Amino acid sequence: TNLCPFGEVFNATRFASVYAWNRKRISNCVADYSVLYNSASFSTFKCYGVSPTKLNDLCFTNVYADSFVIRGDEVRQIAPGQTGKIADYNYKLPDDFTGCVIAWNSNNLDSKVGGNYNYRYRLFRKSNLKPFERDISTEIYQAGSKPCNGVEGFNCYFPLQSYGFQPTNGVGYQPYRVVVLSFELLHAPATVCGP
Amino acid sequence: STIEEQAKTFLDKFNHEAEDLFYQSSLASWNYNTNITEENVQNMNNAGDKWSAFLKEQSTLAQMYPLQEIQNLTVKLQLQALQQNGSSVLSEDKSKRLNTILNTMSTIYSTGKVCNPDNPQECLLLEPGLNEIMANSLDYNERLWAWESWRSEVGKQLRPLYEEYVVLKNEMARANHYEDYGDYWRGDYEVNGVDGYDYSRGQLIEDVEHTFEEIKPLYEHLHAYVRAKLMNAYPSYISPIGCLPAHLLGDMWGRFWTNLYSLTVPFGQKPNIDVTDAMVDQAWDAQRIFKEAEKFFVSVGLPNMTQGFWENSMLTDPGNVQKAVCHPTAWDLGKGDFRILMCTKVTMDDFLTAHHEMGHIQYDMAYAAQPFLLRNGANEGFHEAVGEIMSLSAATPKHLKSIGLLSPDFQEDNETEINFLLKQALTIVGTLPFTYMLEKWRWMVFKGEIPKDQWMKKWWEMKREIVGVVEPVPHDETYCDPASLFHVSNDYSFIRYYTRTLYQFQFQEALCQAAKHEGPLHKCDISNSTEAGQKLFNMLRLGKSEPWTLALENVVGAKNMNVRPLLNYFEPLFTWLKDQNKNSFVGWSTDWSPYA
Ligand SMILES: *[C@@H]1O[C@H](CO)[C@@H](O[C@@H]2O[C@H](CO)[C@@H](O)[C@H](O)[C@H]2NC(C)=O)[C@H](O)[C@H]1NC(C)=O
Ligand SMILES: *[C@@H]1O[C@H](CO[C@H]2O[C@@H](C)[C@@H](O)[C@@H](O)[C@@H]2O)[C@@H](O)[C@H](O)[C@H]1NC(C)=O
Ligand SMILES: *[C@@H]1O[C@H](CO)[C@@H](O)[C@H](O)[C@H]1NC(C)=O
Ligand SMILES: *[C@@H]1O[C@H](CO)[C@@H](O)[C@H](O)[C@H]1NC(C)=O
Ligand SMILES: *[C@@H]1O[C@H](CO)[C@@H](O)[C@H](O)[C@H]1NC(C)=O
Ligand SMILES: *[C@@H]1O[C@H](CO)[C@@H](O)[C@H](O)[C@H]1NC(C)=O
Ligand SMILES: [Zn+2]
Repeated sequence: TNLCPFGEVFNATRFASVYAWNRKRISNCVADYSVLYNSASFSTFKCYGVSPTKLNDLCFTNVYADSFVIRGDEVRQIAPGQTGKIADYNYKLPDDFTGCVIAWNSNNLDSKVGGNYNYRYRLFRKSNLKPFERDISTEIYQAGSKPCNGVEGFNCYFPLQSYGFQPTNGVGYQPYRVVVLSFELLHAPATVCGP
Repeated sequence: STIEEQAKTFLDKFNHEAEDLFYQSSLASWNYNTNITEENVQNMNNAGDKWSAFLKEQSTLAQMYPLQEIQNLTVKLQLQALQQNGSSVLSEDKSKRLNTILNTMSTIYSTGKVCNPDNPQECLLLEPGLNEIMANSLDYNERLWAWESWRSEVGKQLRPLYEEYVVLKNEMARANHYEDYGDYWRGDYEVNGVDGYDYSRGQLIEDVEHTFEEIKPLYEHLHAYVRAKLMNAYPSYISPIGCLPAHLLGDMWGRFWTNLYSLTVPFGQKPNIDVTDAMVDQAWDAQRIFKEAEKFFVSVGLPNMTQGFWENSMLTDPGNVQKAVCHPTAWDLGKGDFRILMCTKVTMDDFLTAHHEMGHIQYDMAYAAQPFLLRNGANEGFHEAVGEIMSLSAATPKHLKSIGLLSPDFQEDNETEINFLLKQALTIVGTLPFTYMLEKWRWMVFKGEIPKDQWMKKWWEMKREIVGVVEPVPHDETYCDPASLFHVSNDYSFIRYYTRTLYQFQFQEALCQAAKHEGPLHKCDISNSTEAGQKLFNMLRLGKSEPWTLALENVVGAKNMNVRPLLNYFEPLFTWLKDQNKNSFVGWSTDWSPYA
């Protein structure tokens, strides 16, 4: 009867910037997956492989909960085999992803008149992200061929740019909070069942 | 590691930083326009100054990527749009003088006042007094006063300034590797590097002229019909074979002949279609107006307004303490924010305007997915052409009947059909010669083809020959009457009004063909016609990403400007005019002048 602490992920006061996406490992508890999908609070709830349709029946070794904030137009990049700035430079799901993607509008919270510039993203990177990789580097990107010496200038750009979230922006430019649930199945006790 | 790839990356950083900085300016400048305060006058300026200084900072960096080495055409467009030296190509001392002259001229026009003879106390500005006299009064001697005094006390101040304005503007354009300042202005229509869709800067003059030649028969008849009807109204003053006296044309500058309708109405007893009384009878408010406009666009397959539109637009005057600039304007703030500022009343003229302004919104939404430097109409005339074709459809009797504002017992007879087309001809056709001639005078002045000691002599030679308009009083070279108009002394290219006019009927005809309209183009409604909507939309999304010729071709199937649609639009008035002037002289004689 030890419930799984989904409240700490979904109702957290502040979320992470997508480049430094936050991972919470869930273990040894009971998760009622039918409460979330049947709460009608989320604008996006697509599951890949597993079925959100009461497949809480199944047991899993470890459930991971990744949480970050992006803009509404970018939620489509949180999906297998999708390209873009987020999916190539911030948060890459694998091609055989078995889990769910959840997201909801956060304009009420993460939008401030004048602009909330606390959420960021990676705009430049030498190569794409391996699945579930996390890069929090602040090394100056060298676009040309002359070393930047750690300061931006011509063809030398600071690789992180700030989401400017305002309440009057369009839906696609509005902030959205995203929670990705990874279901891991190893040769192990399988402590997360949640009938 | 190519120079192109670097610029792609360079441009990539620019776009994301630019959108936010533009928003801060747009939102603040939206506050002053909605809520005039000395506080926001200063807030508007602070955001615009940071955005003006960011673009000057980015323009400099962009030139480090030389266009010659860029091959991706969509990279080169954005790069080139940001590599505009502008007035900066000039010495600071000169670029500081040109800005002084420009501001001096803008101050003289907008503050220029004319006072009564024999009563220095009594004075009249262009607005509201002088414009009233020219546009509504009916006294030759009175009108001559307002027409002449405006050009004598405001034009003469502008004459030495306009001469120095021509020197510096030509220096800035030659340094920017253009022939003269006119060639610079013609650059908005230039297209390079696209096989089969290029366009030369000079080709505009050609295609402007080659299409004006086809208007002359329709204008010549409209002119001889207006001259015939003016001759009944001032008999001792007008020649039946001469040009029309300038002051008698309904504007101080004789641009639009619209206000002459009262005198030229074909069938005076039959009234015009005014659904204003019907709107008040059904208790329509401003929100019902814009709601019906939304429903119109949706009926052709276009999206409804964003929620941010309904929440953030100002569609009714707050009034009272909160003053606001009430000129109907469509805002594209970016980041998805689309707004219309409009102090809407419940009239027919503001019902159409609500469609017209929302037309801009649709164009702004359609190309918003394009890059930031490519979110604009194909050329300077495309955006205003899209807006116009909306109030073409929205005002037809067929459309007004379908929304319950025009009684089902009203039926178009051939007489009300002519009255309307004349009003349209007085405004649409009337301005085209004035517009082509005014820009041709300037194109030549900048070109050097007209010397300083013949500016006014060559101005009124072309008014007589091209426009059929003769000055009531002889004018020296102390005058600078082309500068008595806002657009010339405020440094605005004027050919757009010509090009945009030919554009909107090409548009209208192509779309109404998709609607399979049967009959004259005069009474077409593109409502309930998704095929028309898709064809228009195929061009809307392009923005500036594709050359304006390929943009036009997406709607109409031709790569260039043609006046035939405009003529087709007016053909029933053209043949009615050709049956009203049988025993009247169609043409003008250059020499006749009312000033002996
Ligand atoms: C010029 O560069 C742009 C860079 O955006 C190219 O457009 C992109 O093409 C890729 C191809 O996979 C698409 O995935 C992107 O969605 C495109 N982005 C945009 C903004 O359209 C464009 O095709 C290039 N054109 C040429 C001829 O080089
Ligand atoms: C997030 O909070 C939602 C609000 O319901 C109550 O939850 C309490 C814990 C407290 O926050 C009260 O103030 C709220 O009124 C709740 O319905 C959701 O279920 C919560 N999220 C999850 C994942 O359970
Ligand atoms: C208008 O501006 C004044 C001064 O900044 C401000 O106090 C007022 O709240 C504004 N009005 C609106 C639109 O709320
Ligand atoms: C003027 O523009 C050209 C072409 O973009 C450029 O080569 C030149 O450096 C510019 N000059 C200045 C000083 O802006
Ligand atoms: C606009 O259309 C969408 C569906 O396409 C709908 O959700 C929205 O409520 C509509 N708005 C209005 C005012 O009809
Ligand atoms: C479009 O079709 C609808 C539904 O058939 C009809 O009610 C409406 O009146 C039509 N629009 C016009 C312009 O009449
Ligand atoms: Zn407009």
